[PDB]
Amino acid sequence: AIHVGHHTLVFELFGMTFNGDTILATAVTAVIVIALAFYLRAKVTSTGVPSGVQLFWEALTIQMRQQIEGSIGMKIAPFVLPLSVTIFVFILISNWLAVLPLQYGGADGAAAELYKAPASDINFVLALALFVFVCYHAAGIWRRGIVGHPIKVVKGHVAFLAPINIVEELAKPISLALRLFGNIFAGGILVALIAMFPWYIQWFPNAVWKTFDLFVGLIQAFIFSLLTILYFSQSMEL
Amino acid sequence: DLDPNAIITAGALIGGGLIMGGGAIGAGIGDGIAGNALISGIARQPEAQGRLFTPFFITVGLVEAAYFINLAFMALFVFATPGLQ
Amino acid sequence: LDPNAIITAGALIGGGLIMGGGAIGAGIGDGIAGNALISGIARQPEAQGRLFTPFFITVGLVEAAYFINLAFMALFVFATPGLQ
Amino acid sequence: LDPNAIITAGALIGGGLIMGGGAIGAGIGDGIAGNALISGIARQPEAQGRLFTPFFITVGLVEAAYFINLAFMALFVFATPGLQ
Amino acid sequence: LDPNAIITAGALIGGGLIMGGGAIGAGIGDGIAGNALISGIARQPEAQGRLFTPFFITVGLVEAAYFINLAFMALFVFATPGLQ
Amino acid sequence: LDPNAIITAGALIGGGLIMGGGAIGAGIGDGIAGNALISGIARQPEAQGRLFTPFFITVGLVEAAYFINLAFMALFVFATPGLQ
Amino acid sequence: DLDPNAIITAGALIGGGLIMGGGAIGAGIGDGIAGNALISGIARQPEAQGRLFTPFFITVGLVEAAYFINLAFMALFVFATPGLQ
Amino acid sequence: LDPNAIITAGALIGGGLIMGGGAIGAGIGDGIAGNALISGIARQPEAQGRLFTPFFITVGLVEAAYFINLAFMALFVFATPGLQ
Amino acid sequence: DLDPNAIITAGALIGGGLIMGGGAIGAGIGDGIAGNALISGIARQPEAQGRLFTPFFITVGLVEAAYFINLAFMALFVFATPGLQ
Amino acid sequence: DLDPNAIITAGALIGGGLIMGGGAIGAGIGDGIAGNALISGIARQPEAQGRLFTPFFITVGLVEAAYFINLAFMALFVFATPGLQ
Amino acid sequence: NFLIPNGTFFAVLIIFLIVLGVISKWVVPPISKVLAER
Amino acid sequence: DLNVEIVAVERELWSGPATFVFTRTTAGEIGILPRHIPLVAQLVDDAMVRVEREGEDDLRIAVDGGFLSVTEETVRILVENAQFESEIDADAAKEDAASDDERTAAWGRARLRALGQI
Amino acid sequence: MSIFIGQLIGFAVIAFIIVKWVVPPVRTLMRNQQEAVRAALAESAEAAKK
Repeated sequence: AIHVGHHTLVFELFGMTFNGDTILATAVTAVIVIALAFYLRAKVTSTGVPSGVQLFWEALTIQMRQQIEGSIGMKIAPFVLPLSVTIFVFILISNWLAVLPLQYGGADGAAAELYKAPASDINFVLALALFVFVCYHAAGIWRRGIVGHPIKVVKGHVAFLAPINIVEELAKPISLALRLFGNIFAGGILVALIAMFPWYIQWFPNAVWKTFDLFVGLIQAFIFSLLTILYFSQSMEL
Repeated sequence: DLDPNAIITAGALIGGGLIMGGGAIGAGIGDGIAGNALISGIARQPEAQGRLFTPFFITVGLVEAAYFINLAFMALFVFATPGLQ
Repeated sequence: LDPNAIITAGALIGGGLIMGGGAIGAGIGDGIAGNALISGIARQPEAQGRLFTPFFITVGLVEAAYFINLAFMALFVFATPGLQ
Repeated sequence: LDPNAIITAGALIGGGLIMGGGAIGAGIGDGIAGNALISGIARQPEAQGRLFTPFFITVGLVEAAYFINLAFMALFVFATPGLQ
Repeated sequence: LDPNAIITAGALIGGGLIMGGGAIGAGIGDGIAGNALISGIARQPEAQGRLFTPFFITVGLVEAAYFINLAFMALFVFATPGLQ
Repeated sequence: LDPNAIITAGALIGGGLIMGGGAIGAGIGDGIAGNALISGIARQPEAQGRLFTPFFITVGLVEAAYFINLAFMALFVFATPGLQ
Repeated sequence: DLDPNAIITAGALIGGGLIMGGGAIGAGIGDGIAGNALISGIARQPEAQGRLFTPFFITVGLVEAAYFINLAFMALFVFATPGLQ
Repeated sequence: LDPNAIITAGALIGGGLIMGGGAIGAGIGDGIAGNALISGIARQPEAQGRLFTPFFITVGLVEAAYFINLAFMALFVFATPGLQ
Repeated sequence: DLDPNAIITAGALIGGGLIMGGGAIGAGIGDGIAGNALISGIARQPEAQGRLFTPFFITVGLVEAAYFINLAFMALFVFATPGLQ
Repeated sequence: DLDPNAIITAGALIGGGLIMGGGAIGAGIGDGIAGNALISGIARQPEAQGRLFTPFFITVGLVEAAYFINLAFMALFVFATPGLQ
Repeated sequence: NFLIPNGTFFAVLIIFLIVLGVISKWVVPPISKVLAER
Repeated sequence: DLNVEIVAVERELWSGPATFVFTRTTAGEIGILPRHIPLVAQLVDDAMVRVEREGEDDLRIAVDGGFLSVTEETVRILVENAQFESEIDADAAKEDAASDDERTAAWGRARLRALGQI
Repeated sequence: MSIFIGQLIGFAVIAFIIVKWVVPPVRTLMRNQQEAVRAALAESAEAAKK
């Protein structure tokens, strides 16, 4: 079997259910990100030779700044740079940590992952996507006031396509979330399926799929961050 | 003596499967074609990216609108199956 | 089992086919027309205003077909013809 | 089972197939013709008048087949052949 | 249940497949031929008469396929072979 | 139930698939070949006669598959294998 | 209550119908594309007709092959149905 | 007959349609986008880095539909809606 | 009665039909497109054939391998049907 | 009176057949289109063969990945059918 | 059912938020300053 | 490598081997490598030609009234006028740019693009 | 348990492929960036001295 949709360490608080495994994975990713951030803050070298951590962080910042400048001037969207970079690093680390060999036997022949990519959980992707949705809608309201922005989004670039435009504002968040979830959820199944093979043959397809999943996770992080920057750019114009 | 609701909901599941199959085919291929246009324009005219992202996104909007209308109707089919007793 | 169940299942499958075809056609046609428009604007930026006019004619035909299909789906699923 | 139930389910499925095929054909053909028209307009704006002539001929050849498909679906669903 | 019921349901589904395939083929082929014609007219305004004949041959072929399909579907639906 | 009824329904659906696929393939292939011929004639008017030979080869290749499908559908429907 | 071979042969007939549908779609469209390439090449270079037929024949072979293997396997499906107990 | 049996059979067929359509769409869309990227690079090789970005935007937009369909297929097959 | 194995065989035959139809469509279209590219390239350049065959062979292999994988799995479906009791 | 397991596995085989059909179509079409682009590039600019093989292989990865995901989910459908009773 | 949301949503959001804050207060500003000085 | 030859109406300006040739035609930007297919194209009004040579800095030439011809062996750029990067004074091109006459404006933009400011 | 050994072998293969093909180019890019920035600082010092 595959036990799709199973969650471990599930608990209850304030009359609400929480998936302990996904919370743990998110906390681990956040800890890694914070550790890298503090490593950078310690090893900043304005005049000295930058360290690998500084090079990585500055590469991310440079790419995101270039994207924003191409879309909308930094002077108009300064916060979008930190938002996009944190989104990108969060998703990238979440996807990449799955490569580590945390898969074992479930005592019934069904594989169990000690660490599972949080993006495979609908709550994680929904949190990210809805936060971004609220963020750039608030930014658009701020640019075009509390009233002007709704008319602009409804009318879009051509007014007479107002209905379709409405659908767009519904499609942007959903497409932002589900996509990511899918691309990670699929992984959570592939490895599981590969686990059905005997070890002496299970090793190889697992290696191939995980090696490809590394690039898939990098691509997904890049796409999600780029589309976030892009939706911000759309929401803040005129 | 099959449960009428059982037949109805199985038919609804097959119908929604068709809805999303068609929607995904259309959306994927239309987005791919619009992207072909976009990358071609960027390669030929590097400075035209800003003036191209608008029409490309309008056409992508129409393409995605079709797909997500299909999404809404598939959700109606499976969760609020019309005609189900 | 009552015949109404079979008729409703058939209607649902028919509507599924209707909207699958409609979405395929709409997506492909809109993508192709948008590709043409992007290529046109990819060469002559000032051409955008005059290009919108035929582009919207194409989009109207495509979406006209799609929404006819939608109307017939609504007829199939909500008021199923021949529903005994 | 009521035979008319089977006949109506089959008719609904067939009509759905008819409309799905017609939708795909109409949408994609209109998209391709509109792509040609858009490219022609982009290359030379003045040509619009002469371009709209063959474009309407193509649109007719496509939409006429689509509407024939629509009519045959209408036959299938409302007045089902061999309804019994 | 009447065996003729199953026969007629199968015939209706088959005819729907016939019409869907014919619709898709005719729409795509006519759209492509019209794209060729429109591009030719755009490039050479005076080549209308020269191009009509190739375009008509292409149409003729596509529409012949469509009409053969329609005839076979009519045979399927109104004169279902194997009916009993 | 009569086995012949199920066999005939299956054969009718199969033949409908035969001809639907044949229709799609023939229509699209003929459209593409006609597009090529129209573009060639527009570019090189004098080659109008010269281009037909490869065009006839292409159309023959497409119609070969189409008519093979037609014959096999006739086999499926009129003389259904496995009838019993 | 019906003959198991009856439903088995019905399924085999539907399967073979799919075999030919796919084979014909692929063959027709691929041959159309290859012929379009050949026509464009002949129009562009009149004297290349001698040399173009080699890659054209290779492509047509690669397409009609798939088609005829599909035909053979449909014949297997119908005339000698696997698992026709 | 067990209702859940027919429910799950219908759900499996539905999910098969879901992800088959998704796979067709994704394959063709990635093929087309990669064709555009490869042609652009072949024109000017050192446009490679400049072109990956719109290429990945297009790849994301295409894969959106495919993976949404994959998620809904997982819903269909693993948590079947309306499963008595 | 509706012997279970008969239903299994019918489903397997239809599944093999679908597998082969999709494989044939993919193979035919892909080979046609690759051959179109090859024919155009050879038409433009006489001697290009020698170096163009290499990428053309890569594409043909990538497409035909996908088709033959479907071939093998159809053979699995109709000869060793999974889940058959 | 039908064995529910037989219905489940017949539906599973149909679904797997659809999955393979769609995946094969997608892989074939995408690989053919990418190979057409590669052949056109090699014909136009042979010296950029190495530079072109990179985006070509990226596209082939993005296509074959979907194809093999379809393969894995189909193997799930047929060999370990979800919902089997 | 795995598609349904949960309380985890809020928790995840909170975690993301704090990380964002850190990145906005101890990573992006210093890095942008370093790039500007360079 | 490929033999670049920048040829003006009055005198053959530049010649020699090179590894890459970037330019901008009416169709769009283009790059030429040793065995590029034979080609004839028209450079844009404000075209600039970048020549990357074996172990040397890129030669940036502003071109006015340009045409590009790629042969089986050699790449030839026919220019009504042309100017190597070193010979442009910024202020003159700046003032000429954003002028009324189209020829002078295009020539100034070409000079600017050669300079490296765009 | 057996799947554990299988995925350990898979991860060993992943680590080998990484360290053998991905590490060299990324390390070279890192060294190139470090050398470029070091050269920029050296040029700044030389220009101030000049």
